[PDB]
Amino acid sequence: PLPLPPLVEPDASGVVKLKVQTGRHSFEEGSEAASAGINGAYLGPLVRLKNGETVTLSVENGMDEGTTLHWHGLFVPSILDGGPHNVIAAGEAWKPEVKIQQPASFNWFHPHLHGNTARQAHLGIAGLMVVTDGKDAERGLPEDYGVDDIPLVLQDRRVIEGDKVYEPDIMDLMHGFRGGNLIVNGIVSPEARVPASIVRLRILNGANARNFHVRLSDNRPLLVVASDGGFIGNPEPVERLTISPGERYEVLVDFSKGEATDLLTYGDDSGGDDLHLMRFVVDAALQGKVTKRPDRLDGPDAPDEKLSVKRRSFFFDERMAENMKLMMLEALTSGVEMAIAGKPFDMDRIDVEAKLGSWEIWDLTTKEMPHPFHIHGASFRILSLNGKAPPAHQSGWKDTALIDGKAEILVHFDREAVKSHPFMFHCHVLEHEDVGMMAQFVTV
Ligand SMILES: [Cu+2]
Repeated sequence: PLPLPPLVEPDASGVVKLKVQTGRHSFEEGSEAASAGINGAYLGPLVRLKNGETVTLSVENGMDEGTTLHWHGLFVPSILDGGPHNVIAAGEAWKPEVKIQQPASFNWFHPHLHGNTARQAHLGIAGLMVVTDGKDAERGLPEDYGVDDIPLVLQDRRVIEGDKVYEPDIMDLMHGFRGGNLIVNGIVSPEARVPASIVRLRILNGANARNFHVRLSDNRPLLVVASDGGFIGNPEPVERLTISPGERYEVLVDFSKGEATDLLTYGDDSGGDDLHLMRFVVDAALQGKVTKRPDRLDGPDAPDEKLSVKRRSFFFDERMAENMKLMMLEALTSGVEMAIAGKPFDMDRIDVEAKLGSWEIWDLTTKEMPHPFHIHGASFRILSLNGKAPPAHQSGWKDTALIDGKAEILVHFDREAVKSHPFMFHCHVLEHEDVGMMAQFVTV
């Protein structure tokens, strides 16, 4: 059966308790591997927060090494977010108090470290974070958690038995770490039971590097209603949906005809054979609440490029000629280096000074492979992908986007970053970030 992240809401004191810890986890019957998680040995809860409330996010580090949590998609000033400038020491706690005021959205959280992100993420440390405004019923959206509103965290694994679970070699550092065992919510090939009705799937790619390109085995449409930053005004059906690390999409799927169906992904970025992710089976005993599809939601209007006060450009520089020379591991000591802002990430260097509340257009370019861009502490609208306006499903507010050739994005710097606590932007292939494909900004 598909495991469900436990639902956690603020307690009588306004607190959500999150304890990062090591353990062991079974991905498949009969085996177990070393792991780490939040409030358990792998993955974490789904924390549901109401727009307008104040919550204490009480994080305890129950490990023997430092960790952090980045509130990936949450709107906070940088002093309330986690990263390499404010590591939680082994055995210690961090209890930021957040006042939520942002669009309803499906967000998440996970470590964000200097040189160590890939390992801690792959071990399994992550959780989910929904911001709700209580209006989903009025939108016509399924909202019964675990029944017709189901989170799917897509990942991959090289190792499902044993203690040596994340052992990247030089090719993994250069190209990203991938494995052949696909998992959903921590299990190989789970099965979900669903009502014969419209079901909402809240899909996160939580892998180190792998891109998923998902369809159902009978090609039924995936009605995309939201991405990272919330709803789109004109939901779009797609037959196959690309999701890169760090991206989220909420989709509606109609199970009303009662037929079982498999979720599949292309096995690579070149249309390779589909691989099985999971199965959906319809349970006739359930009466599903939502039978009609929504056509219109409360999303943003078209982006306005005239708002931009500066144009920037960044190139995802894999430094292949220099790194292949090295080839002919631990990221920090490997010798491999990459860059997003000209030179590799440097903790003491500020790459960008952005005016607070301002808009900028950023040109993003790749060469050898695609890269998922993520910015902390800001939001963006995709203006173009390879010269073309984005499809509707990719047109709303986003914080993470797969760049493949050229993109142009419209960034809004709406949250404050002080010099002691810069925000960051980076590739979300965790190996690339760990070898330097990361940069830092402050607001001015
Ligand atoms: Cu990358």
